[PDB]
Amino acid sequence: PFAQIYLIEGRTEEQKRAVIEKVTQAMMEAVGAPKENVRVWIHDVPKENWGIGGVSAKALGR
Amino acid sequence: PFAQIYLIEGRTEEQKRAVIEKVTQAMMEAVGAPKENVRVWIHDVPKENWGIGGVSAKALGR
Amino acid sequence: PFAQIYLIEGRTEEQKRAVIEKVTQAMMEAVGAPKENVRVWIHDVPKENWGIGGVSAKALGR
Amino acid sequence: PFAQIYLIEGRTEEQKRAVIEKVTQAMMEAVGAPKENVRVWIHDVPKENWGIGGVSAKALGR
Amino acid sequence: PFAQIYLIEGRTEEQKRAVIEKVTQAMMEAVGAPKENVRVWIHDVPKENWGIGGVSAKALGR
Amino acid sequence: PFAQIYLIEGRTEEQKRAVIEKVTQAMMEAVGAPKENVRVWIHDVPKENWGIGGVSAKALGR
Repeated sequence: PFAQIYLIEGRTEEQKRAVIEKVTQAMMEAVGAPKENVRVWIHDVPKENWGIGGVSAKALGR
Repeated sequence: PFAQIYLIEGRTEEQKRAVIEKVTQAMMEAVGAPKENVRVWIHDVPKENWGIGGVSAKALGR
Repeated sequence: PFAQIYLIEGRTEEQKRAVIEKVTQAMMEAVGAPKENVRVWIHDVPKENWGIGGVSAKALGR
Repeated sequence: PFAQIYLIEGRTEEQKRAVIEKVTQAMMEAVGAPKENVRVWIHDVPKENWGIGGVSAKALGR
Repeated sequence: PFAQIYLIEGRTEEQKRAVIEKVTQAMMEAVGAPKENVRVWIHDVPKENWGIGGVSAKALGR
Repeated sequence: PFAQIYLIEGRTEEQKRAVIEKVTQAMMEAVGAPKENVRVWIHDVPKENWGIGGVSAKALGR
């Protein structure tokens, strides 16, 4: 299985590292996938590019 | 509902803000979603990364 | 530009048609795309497949 | 944050429920997001639609 | 590398099989990926769900 | 048809040009689409953002 994660830009390499590790373990537990068959990848979305209720994350002071 | 929007790179912050605002309004009008539940995010695609009938926008730009 | 829209399953043909029409109008207004260059497509997500804070819409439906 | 999960079709309701809760917990842990800010959705991909080394999952006898 | 393909619903298992084979070979040629590291997967989009210029594929008689 | 391509970041312009032309040709062959109906776009994924068996591509020394 594959997991595509979308995050607002600015998380650290460490947090990214924990996303990949924890979501890999989650996918292993939930569906029994061999660890080495699990791909997780992350899109960093700029704050001008992410909207919640019609207002950008940049406007919302995220 | 969620909308993921793909644009060739280079739109300004205000152009992207108008995408967030107007696509959120479109979704509220079309499906009656509460404004605050609507998420829009935008991917900026480099010119060298976007193909139209086998030729990248960068090559069609020249 | 392209828009990929995610909706919980069960919208009608006309609801989906209004998403196509209104998001295409939104994109033309926001980025000045020619109407004929705009592509919208919609994914219907099963209730059992859509999670909001760790609980599926199917479980929150009951 | 958002997580978009791709699985070969055929996972049961319970398996998806485990994907939703475990991935959501993973993301809370990894980036310090509140429960209500994590969205997880799953795409079930038909066996004839999923390719691994140029062969379908159906083809590989799954 | 990964390739996600979007097709209007109705292509045959054979055409799907050729998509997976040919796009796998394309990704091998273009980027030198070991054949067995190449995943290709296909989304069949219903004709009520795909829009071109604000009009559904179903309306367009596709 | 549309093809969305995910690559670890770092492919040169020429490699992407080969991804665009070869994938487009692949799709023309496989489903009998005219050249001008095939859209191909590429996402460059940072090495720290791409996970394989719970480890980043950076981590795996790429």
